[PDB]
Amino acid sequence: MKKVCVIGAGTMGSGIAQAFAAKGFEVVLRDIKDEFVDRGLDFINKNLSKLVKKGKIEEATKVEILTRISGTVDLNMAADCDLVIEAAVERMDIKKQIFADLDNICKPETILASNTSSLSITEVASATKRPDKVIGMHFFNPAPVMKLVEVIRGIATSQETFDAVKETSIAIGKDPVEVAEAPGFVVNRILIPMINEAVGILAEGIASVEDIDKAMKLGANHPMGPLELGDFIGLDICLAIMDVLYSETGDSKYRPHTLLKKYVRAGWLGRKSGKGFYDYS
Amino acid sequence: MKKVCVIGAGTMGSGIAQAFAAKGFEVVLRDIKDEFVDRGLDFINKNLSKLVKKGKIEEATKVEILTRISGTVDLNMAADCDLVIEAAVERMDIKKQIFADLDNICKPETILASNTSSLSITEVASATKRPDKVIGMHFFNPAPVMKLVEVIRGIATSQETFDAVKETSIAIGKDPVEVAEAPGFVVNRILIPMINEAVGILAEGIASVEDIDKAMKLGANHPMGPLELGDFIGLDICLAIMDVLYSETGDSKYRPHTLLKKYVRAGWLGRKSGKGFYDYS
Amino acid sequence: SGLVPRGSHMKKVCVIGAGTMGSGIAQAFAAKGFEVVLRDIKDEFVDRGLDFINKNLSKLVKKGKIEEATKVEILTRISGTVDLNMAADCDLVIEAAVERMDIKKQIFADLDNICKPETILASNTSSLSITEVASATKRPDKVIGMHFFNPAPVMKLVEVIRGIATSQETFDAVKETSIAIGKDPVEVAEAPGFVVNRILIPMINEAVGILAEGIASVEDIDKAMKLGANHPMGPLELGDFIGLDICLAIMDVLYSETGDSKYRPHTLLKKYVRAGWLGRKSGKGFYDY
Amino acid sequence: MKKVCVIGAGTMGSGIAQAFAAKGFEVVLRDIKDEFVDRGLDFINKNLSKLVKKGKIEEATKVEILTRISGTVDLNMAADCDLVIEAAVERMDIKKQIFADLDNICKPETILASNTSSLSITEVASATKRPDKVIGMHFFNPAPVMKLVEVIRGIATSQETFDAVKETSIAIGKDPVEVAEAPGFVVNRILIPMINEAVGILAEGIASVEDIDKAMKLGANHPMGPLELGDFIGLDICLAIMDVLYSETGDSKYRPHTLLKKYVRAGWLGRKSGKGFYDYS
Amino acid sequence: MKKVCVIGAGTMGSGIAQAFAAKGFEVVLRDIKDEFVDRGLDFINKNLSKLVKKGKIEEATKVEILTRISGTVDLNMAADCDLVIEAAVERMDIKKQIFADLDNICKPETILASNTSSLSITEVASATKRPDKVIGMHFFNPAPVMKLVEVIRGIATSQETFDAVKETSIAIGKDPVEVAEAPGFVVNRILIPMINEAVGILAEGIASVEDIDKAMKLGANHPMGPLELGDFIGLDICLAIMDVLYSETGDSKYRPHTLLKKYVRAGWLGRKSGKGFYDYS
Amino acid sequence: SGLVPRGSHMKKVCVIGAGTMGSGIAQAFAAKGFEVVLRDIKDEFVDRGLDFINKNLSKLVKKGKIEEATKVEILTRISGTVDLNMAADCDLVIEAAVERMDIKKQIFADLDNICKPETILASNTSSLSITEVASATKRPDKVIGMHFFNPAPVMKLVEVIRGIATSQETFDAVKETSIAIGKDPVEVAEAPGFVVNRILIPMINEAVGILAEGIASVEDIDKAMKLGANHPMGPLELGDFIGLDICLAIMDVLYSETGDSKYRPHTLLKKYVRAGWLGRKSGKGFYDYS
Repeated sequence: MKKVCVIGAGTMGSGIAQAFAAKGFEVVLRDIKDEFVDRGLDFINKNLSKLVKKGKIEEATKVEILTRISGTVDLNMAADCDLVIEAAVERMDIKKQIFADLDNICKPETILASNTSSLSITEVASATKRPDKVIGMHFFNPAPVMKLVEVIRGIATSQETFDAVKETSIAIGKDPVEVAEAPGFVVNRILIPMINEAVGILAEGIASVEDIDKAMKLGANHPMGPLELGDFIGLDICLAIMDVLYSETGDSKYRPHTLLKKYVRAGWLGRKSGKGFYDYS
Repeated sequence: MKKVCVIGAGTMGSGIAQAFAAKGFEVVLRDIKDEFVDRGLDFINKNLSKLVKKGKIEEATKVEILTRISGTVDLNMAADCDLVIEAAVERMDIKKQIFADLDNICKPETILASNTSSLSITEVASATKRPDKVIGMHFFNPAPVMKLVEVIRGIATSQETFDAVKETSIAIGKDPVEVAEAPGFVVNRILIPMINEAVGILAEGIASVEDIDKAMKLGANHPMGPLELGDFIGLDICLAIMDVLYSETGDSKYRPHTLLKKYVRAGWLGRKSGKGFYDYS
Repeated sequence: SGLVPRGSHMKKVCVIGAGTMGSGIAQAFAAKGFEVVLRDIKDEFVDRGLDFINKNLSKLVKKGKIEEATKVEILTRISGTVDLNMAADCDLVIEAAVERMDIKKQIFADLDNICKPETILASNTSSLSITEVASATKRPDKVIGMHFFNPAPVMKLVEVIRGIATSQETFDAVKETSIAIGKDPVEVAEAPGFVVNRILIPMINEAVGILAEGIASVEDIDKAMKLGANHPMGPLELGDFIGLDICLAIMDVLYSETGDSKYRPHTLLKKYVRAGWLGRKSGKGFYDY
Repeated sequence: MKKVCVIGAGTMGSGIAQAFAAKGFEVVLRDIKDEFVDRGLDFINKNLSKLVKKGKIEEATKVEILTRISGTVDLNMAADCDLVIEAAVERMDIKKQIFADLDNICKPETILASNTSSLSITEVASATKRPDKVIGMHFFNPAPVMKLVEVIRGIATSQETFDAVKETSIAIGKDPVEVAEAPGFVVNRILIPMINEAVGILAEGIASVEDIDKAMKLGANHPMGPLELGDFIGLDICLAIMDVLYSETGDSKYRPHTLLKKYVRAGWLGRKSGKGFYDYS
Repeated sequence: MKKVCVIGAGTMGSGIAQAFAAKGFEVVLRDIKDEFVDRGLDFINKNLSKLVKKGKIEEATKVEILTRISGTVDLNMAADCDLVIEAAVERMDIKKQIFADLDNICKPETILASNTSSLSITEVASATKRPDKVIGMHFFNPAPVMKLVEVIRGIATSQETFDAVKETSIAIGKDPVEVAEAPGFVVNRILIPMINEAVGILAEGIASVEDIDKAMKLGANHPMGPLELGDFIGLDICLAIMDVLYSETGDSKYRPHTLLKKYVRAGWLGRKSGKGFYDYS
Repeated sequence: SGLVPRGSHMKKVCVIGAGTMGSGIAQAFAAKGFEVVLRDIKDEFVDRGLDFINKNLSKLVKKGKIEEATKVEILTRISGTVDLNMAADCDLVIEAAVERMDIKKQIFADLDNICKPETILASNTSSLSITEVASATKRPDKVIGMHFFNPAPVMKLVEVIRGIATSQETFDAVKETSIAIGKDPVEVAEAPGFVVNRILIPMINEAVGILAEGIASVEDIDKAMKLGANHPMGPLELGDFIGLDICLAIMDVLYSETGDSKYRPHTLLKKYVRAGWLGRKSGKGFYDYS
């Protein structure tokens, strides 16, 4: 694998383009309108800057990397790629189209991956005629820095495909784990319900938000407490993941707490809005 | 606020006594037979020893510490204390008798406390005629080191009893949190189900134990993966907690996984037994 | 004996257990003309029931509800005893003992042997299976539940609990004599909570959940149900009135019997019961008394 | 507070308007067409007519009251009110647009309230720029007579706003209770599952509809049995509320019975159809 | 009862048509296009050809039967039919639309029946002014051969209507059972969760697909194992039935397995797609 | 030992429990050429077991499936005993005693001390944890489930239940021997209800729920399953045949282990059982037998 197309130039996709080019990959980068593309690369630049300034790298490089990334709106710039990675909108009917297109645009050895965290990789792969070569590559925010990628295997994902994607994840200095498609994969499945439990304790007046976080930081030696972490991830993001667990499994076990619903409804989503379980004023 | 009795010379009780003496409290240490008392004073002797074998402490306040800690089997030796802490075994029929007697044996001002994780403070207080000063003091193994204390308020626990125990927890260098009785308090209530969730991912073949633990470490920035963590706490202890959550709440959400039961049934309880989710040589 | 209403073929009743409910039930029968045998184990206990009935009848002569000479005639129709054999010729026996399947089964086993073939044997239990109890006898077609409501002499509802084996003829007879003592019987196929408790106690339990998440205060919960639903009492004070220990045990039974989490008792309700704040009877519940 | 606007001239809108007018408030009653406004005015006229015929008030008192009520189809007539109460259809996209216009129409002091039984106050509040001033005021049918109102605090509802709405409630001779937003508030939360439990008993052949209602009447000393009560509230309404409980909480505990579904699907909704659990021929 | 109309010339519709015609009933077979009606008539011709080829029926009995069947695109031709059987649309709004015209189109005594498994008969009957005359008639594939018919009563279906459909089920050589409308009736309600349970056993690595099926053929003397039975029915249909059971009852008990979902998402639907739990290559 | 099929390396088998299943299991091994030790607590029970076997074989003789002399030969390979020590040299022990974990652990612990290191110890339990039982021995790798179906001489299936510590070799040996006695074994990792009961008993429980809600009658429920799913018996009939108390006890276990309300036993099944209406064997369950 030498050339990579990353689709969707948002926070995640542009982070993913960085991570790859910062390791010698020829990176294509598509979105839907030149505006979006630019918001994207403009996003990557700001980031390298912070590193050059921190003296974690040398301007000389930033320039170099930024020349490996080639923005675009022509979907067809992917035909050439060895690996495509979609980090578009968490909406199924669209992923299916992007994927059915790419299945046609791209040569046969291309592997089509998705960064989705809550849609079925298996179902997306059914839109193509190469489901053996469809897979999940779940990055973590922020992508250039974070080591983990959950590589999500659809039920039809071949071993060849898994192996190549795993290899590539190592070439770019990441640390992949192997996951069979299931709701929430490994990390969200375990982490988010723990946040949901914390809000359940708070809601019952068992303890306060600060004592809950402290108990977790000190009791289980966690870096951040659950509620805090909730605000940091975003409570809407947390809510939507619980929703997905509940809806996929059909198990009350994963019902999101009623209080969480209320915070989200109020627009109190945490840090990104100045207010969640804590105040950011 | 000076004299402190401790019942139970197991790991927990012994560590609590040590943690108290270490800050200059007169400490009694009670069990039902010298073997245990000695066996516990013995255990203290070592940690304190393992300590003076680094820069940790001077051998002056090794021997100065063991001076403050006087061990007995004479329940009657508690009568003077300002605070008492039960760390005996998790049988309720027994904790009530322990607590009733102490109710007669002590001075009106004496506050009684338990270190239980899984029995109701409130129900225990009901054995006594001073519920207003019955409380929970939940320590974290190893007691001398771990800073957190969950102060568990029975429903009848007075705010004065609470404020005392809070002050005397900070007194001894700990960092208490106020918890109202409910199953699993805060830490266990959040953390154990997280372990339970990880076994469920393992059971369905989603990921391997190595990958599950690695995903949680890199993805959630946890110091230990949950399966490794369960092996460390002990899988029997993990299961007893989930049993209690399920039993107390009556909510299926907290049902212990079927695979976790099988591990415990095999005696594969983790580190202490040489085998759990991981093999320990 | 012609003082017993013609609608009821049965004419003699044994009540076993001389507690509150048992005294009350004997009083209700005696008041309507039945010869009543009232049995317990110690003479102390029987005598405690008889002058509990006395105390009640005394209260009625004082409000001019009945004449003093009528009270006397009623107490005259109730004969205390410890001899379970006195039940032998009774047409109906109502057990109002403590709630232990194993004791209760023994009583019914005993009675089944003691009593003539036509006798019907009834329990006033709230939470134990009539069918199981009937299986400890050789006349399960004559075993039945008769669930009275405290206070028995006043409250008109009787929840006739039919077992899987209780015969129509046995239900028909218990129904007519329930009417004959001025009660209003409903026909219930054994199931957890019958009707009243099944609906009513989860209502209380729902209320404590609202309280527990701080949705409303207890005063506002009880106020809301009284004004909004036109209930004579608010759920929380009603729980305090029934007894919170009693409420928890009923929810325990509903969850146990059905296996459905729907009926799990609230954590907070357990916690009040564990403090011993059982409501009115103990001076403290959701309200201070 | 002196001027009140009610949006919606159905049974509740009109009843609410009347209860305000009867106690000396000026009332603007608005709806989308004259014929609706007229209808609600007609409906109010009759109720008052009864009270005169019944010798509860005088023809004189009745014309006073009618005089304090002004009809209109123009939402702008709310610009000037201290309190707007919304009693429209239980649709969220609609309640949001109403509340958003009001936000722009009304003076900053105007409090915006909803008589909704099942939509989120918090979520409605979020469609405006005055969330501190959005609140739930839940009246019980028939509004002029029923004393109770549930004052529903959204999560950002100010203490000022609650205090005003409470004083105003007391001032129209009502009895207010404070309720933080939660599915079914207090009354529907207890009451409707009670009815739903009764249909479950019926569905399993445990007892007949007459016997069930009679047991609850004599056994619990209720004025109506649950089944005749469901027929009186309306079975469709009972089902919609069970639906909301279950949807909001995610807990199977509040799943509506299967038989209730079937009755509603038949159009056997209770008194309003001539048929529910009872026949009303 | 003598003339029957069948709406839908697909597999079930023409099966049901053939079943009636073979027993001497006049049958009108309607679909929306000549294309579809001919297809269904061809399908029936082939079935009756198979039967003469295997000497089950004379080739002039075949002729008699086809003579008793008229094709049409016009619902108006149901007008004088004594019984109409709808066997197409598994969409509620279209079913209601159809039942509503038939109600206007048909003599008053016409009974109107659905072959649906998943949609409420009661709800469908409500779109008509003759709900006493609306009933479920549930056939089993292949309709000419399978003897069972589940006769599904809406809550308003009358005894008379039930009795007529029972007697005519028997006259076409079938064996009716009386079922009060409820989710999955009898057969699907018991059978499909059997299959869904088998997939849960497979998912947990408890046994292999071959052993699970073997265990049920030998252990319970079933003709097919649950997993091959699922393949044979179609996993998309099994999943939809479980969706309905969960949807209707709101009970988690009937939640479809996560793994069944993954299979249907892959398009591995069983025999009909060449792959399900088994490979049919 | 020349009469033992060569496919089985195990040659000597001991069965513990002379009840219906244990003595059916003994008969199944003996009829295939194994020497069997049949052990119970009192001579009286052993004799009941031997007589049960005798009776089954006499039917076989009566139907001409076997000759009278074969019946007596087969009985001669079964040795009744109360001496649990007769197991010491056996290659395979199968426990089919009462369904009580405390008793079962004791038996297994005795056998572990008595028997040679090679002996494999199996339980026919349908409801207790194999793994938990194995923990009461010092040879858990050699502990296994061997779940037979009533009647054991005729039903071909055996569910072979591997505890978490059950070795491949132990499993392989049980599989071989299973095949050797004409059975068809399946490999089952320990889980509540294994395969068959897990699927089959909730079917029955679903049917009582249908009946309880007035959806269909018992006759119609069973008719529909026979005709509709091509089942040879309807589920309520089947419940009656198995024993309603057995069916309830299996749901209890399914619910107890999983903690999932999905497997809660229906309220009306509880009530039948409490009545003593257990099905065929009590003359009454969902059908009346007469």
